[PDB]
Amino acid sequence: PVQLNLLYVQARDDILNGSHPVSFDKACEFAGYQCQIQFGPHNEQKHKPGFLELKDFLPKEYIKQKGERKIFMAHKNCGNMSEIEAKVRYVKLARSLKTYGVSFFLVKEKMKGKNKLVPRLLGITKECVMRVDEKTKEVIQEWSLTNIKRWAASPKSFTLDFGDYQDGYYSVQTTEGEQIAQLIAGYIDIIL
Amino acid sequence: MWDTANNPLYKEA
Repeated sequence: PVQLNLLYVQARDDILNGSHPVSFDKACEFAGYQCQIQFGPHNEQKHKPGFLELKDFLPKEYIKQKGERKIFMAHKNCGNMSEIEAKVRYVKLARSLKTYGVSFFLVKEKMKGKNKLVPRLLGITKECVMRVDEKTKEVIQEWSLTNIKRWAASPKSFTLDFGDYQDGYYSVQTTEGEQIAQLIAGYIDIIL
Repeated sequence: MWDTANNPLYKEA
């Protein structure tokens, strides 16, 4: 019990505070299990819109949306599923998503033909660097940490040079340039 | 402003 719960709490919080970017629909799937866990099977009597504080069931970037109807619907989808069997599922849904176990940063990429930068999620692990869609969350690109030649940072930018001719560099708008530079560095020197 | 990985793919090894 105690071990299963450490992981559940870990996965949960990393989602509620937005450390693990997930797409709406899933946040509500999670919330669904979160209700099964904290309340027990659904009760179409008590469990109706307004019966929940959505600030402690979802990523700040969805509390607004008001998908309280989505959560109870997913809640309902758990029948009489145990508090434990739900914790499990939630932890398997948390791992099945690529964004799982990555350390993102919000970056602003300049896309050709449009002066208007398009917010993006930058992901980094001890093995790769991925490009993740701000809203949808679906990765768009992926690079091996071992193909990183050098990086650079400034109080308002970050750039990664793989040494890939055609593509060139990957520069972005960021205030976290010195932290994203620190991470990678730590990782790289662990991986020869 | 560069910080290289001194990665064997590039650095002369």
